[PDB]
Order: sequence, then structure tokens, then C-alpha cells
Amino acid sequence: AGVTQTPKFRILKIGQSMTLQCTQDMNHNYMYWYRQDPGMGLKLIYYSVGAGITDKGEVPNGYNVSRSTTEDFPLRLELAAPSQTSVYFCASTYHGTGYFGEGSWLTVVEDLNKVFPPEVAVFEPSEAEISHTQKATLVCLATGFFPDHVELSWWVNGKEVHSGVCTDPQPLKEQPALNDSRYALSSRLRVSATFWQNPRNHFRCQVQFYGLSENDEWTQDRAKPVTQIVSAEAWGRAD
Amino acid sequence: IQVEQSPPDLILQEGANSTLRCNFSDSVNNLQWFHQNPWGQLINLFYIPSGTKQNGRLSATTVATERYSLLYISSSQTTDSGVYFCAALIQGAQKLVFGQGTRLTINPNIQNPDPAVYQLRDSKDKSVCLFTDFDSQTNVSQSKDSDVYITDKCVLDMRSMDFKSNSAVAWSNKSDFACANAFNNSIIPEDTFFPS
Repeated sequence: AGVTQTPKFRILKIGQSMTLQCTQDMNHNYMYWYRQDPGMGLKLIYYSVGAGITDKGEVPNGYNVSRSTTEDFPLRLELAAPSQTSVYFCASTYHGTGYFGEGSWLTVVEDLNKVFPPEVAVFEPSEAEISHTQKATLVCLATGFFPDHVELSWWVNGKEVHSGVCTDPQPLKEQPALNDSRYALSSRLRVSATFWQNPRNHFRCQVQFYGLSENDEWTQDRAKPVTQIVSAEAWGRAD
Repeated sequence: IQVEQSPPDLILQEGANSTLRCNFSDSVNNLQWFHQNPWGQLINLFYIPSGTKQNGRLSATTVATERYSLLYISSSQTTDSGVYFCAALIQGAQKLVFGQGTRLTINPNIQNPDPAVYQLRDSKDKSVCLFTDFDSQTNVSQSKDSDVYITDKCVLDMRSMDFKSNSAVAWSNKSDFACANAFNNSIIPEDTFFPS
């Protein structure tokens, strides 16, 4: 299915290596790697005009690439530095039009003990909103997490729900001066008051966190913040 | 060498017609437009070296002689929100290089404002404040307090009821925290409902 890049999420300690995969099955010759920092444009790292051919882009330093085949254009980070924290996008072109992978969110940390799983809590609709609007807003708050490698979703009666949902576009920083401040992220699910006031209805906010792996060595006296799902739930409420 | 986009951002209402601009130097060509959605996925809008193209509600013109290109979005929908980039090939080189982007926010027309602030209890002592049902003209001020948190607004669509609404959320551990005070740190419309 198109340009596919892997991992979607990774945490590295300073000095470690990693390879970002990108595979393209459309027989495109021209392939590109970009990075994008928050709220910025895409900056070209390396590009390849065909199998066996690669050239430096705008920002190649600290990166390497290979193109032994038309299908694969791996990006290597040989020795991870904090400046390489970014989102990375691979693209191919054919006939002038570009096709992009989904992105790979990479965070490089100086110490793993700045990595934290989210705490998650659900806030139930207020009686006054129900009375006034005939609608019922649930709030999910996910707090205290680092990196911002999370996917928040709502599940109603066991099924992921998409309508009536709004998740903050940007997480917010608990300590805004700090470059590795832990984050807070809110979402809302709004339903008719009728649906919320049914005790048969089950509401769950889920945060999938992408954390450390067993390539990581953990020293701290807290649980190793591994990839994991933290949820919070509420039952519909008659009373 | 460089692709320059403008305006730095554009905020409009559902229904409005949008124009974005890209100026480029004489060492690039083969211009393209992309939309990047809030989830970070880039999708090509046009390959547009010169002439004008149409794609449903969207259109694009490149006057390569005048070294610019224009992207038109007609009858803007909330789903048009995102960042719009132009990109061009540095000449000779097949180096595909991007501008800084224009952020586009398309706001819903709130049929029936009922701006209100509500307190919501934790499902499992702990509560949050919800400011909701305001028209799109309202801005939601950042917290002027290190440990009161205020989110920016977001648009939620209740699809099967054809209903969109704005909300922002605020919370704090503070002992003297009031929903009365959370969004009155800001200001709210002439009529915000504050129950109890």
C-alpha cells in the first residue's frame, strides 16, 4: 500500500543507532527523506534518483542512506544526537507528483528517566449541560507523559468511535520552558443526553503510549515506561 | 534555491473562498502543492508547473514567468484545515525542496451560540472546566498562571445530528480553583452561562 515507513515511533538514547525503513512498491525511481520539526517545513536530508544512486540533501549531517534496490530507501542514524528529535517522512515521486509515507516520530533523549507513561482520567458530563443543551460532553485528560508519542481514542460499547470526538491538535507542556517537559492532552466526546443517561452504555478513553523497548536498559525504581495502553472508563448515568 | 509561501496563516469560516501564495526563485521549477493533515499525512494536491488545474473544490495556477503559484480552495470545509505546502525541484537537480507552509483553519458557522462554562467531575475531588457552545469569533486565551492549564479550542462534529461546536478545557490542582475563574482569566462573551 504505497510508500510505507517503519517504525512509526521510536525513542533512542544519545549515541544509539537506528534505521528508518521506507518501502515503495510502485517502481518509482526518485525517493527522498525529510525531517520536520514542530510547526516547521520539511527539510531534505538525502535523496536517490534510482537504485544504487544517492546524494546529500539540505541537511545530511549525522545521517546516512542506501538504495541497493528500487523498493527500499533506508535512512540510518549512526550515532543519535538530541538535534535528531524530529518527524521523518519518506517520499517517492513519479512524473512530478510526490507520494508520502505516514511519518516516523523519533525522540532522542540524554537520559531514559525523562520517559513517562500517561496518566488518564475521564470527566463525566455536567448535569447543567444536559439540562441546558440536551447534549453530554465527556472529557478525557492524559497527563504527565513524555515523549509525545501517543494515540488517543474513544471506545463506546467496545467499538472505536470517530464522530462527536475532538482531540487537541497539540499537546501542552506542563513546564513550558523545558525542552523535555512532560505533556497534557485532552479529548472530548459529545453524545446526546439520552445516550449518556443510559446505564447500559460504557465509555472508555484509551491512550496508546509508545515507550521504551527491551533494547533499553532500565535503572530507575519506577516501572519501566514501556509501550502500553492506559485507559479510563465511565458508565452512562441515569441519576 | 527557495520557495516562499504566504500568508503565514489563514483563518476563515466554513463557506469562504481561500487563496494561498507561493513565490519561488528562478532556479526552481516543477511546482507542486500538498496538504498535510493534523495527523501529519501529506497528500499531493497538484503537480502544477504552469497553467491552471482544478480538482473538485480546489484549483491551482502557476505563472512560471512571474515566478509564483496560487492555490485556491472553494467553499472551505472544516476538513480543509491543516498545513499547505508548495514544493519545487531545484533546476538540473531532482532535489525536491519545500516552503515553510501556510496553516489553514476553517471554522464552523455556529448556527445557535449558547456559550457556557461547566464543571465536570472525575468518574473515578477532581474536576475540569469546559467552555463550550461559543461562536467561532471567540478566542480561548492561554493560561496566565504556570499551573492552571487551558487548552486551545477545538471543533467537534456530531455527524448524525449535523451539529458542530467549539470547546476548550481547563484544569488545576489549586485549592481555590473555580470554573468561574478559569475562563474569566480570559474574557468570555456578553452572556456566558455559569450554573450554580
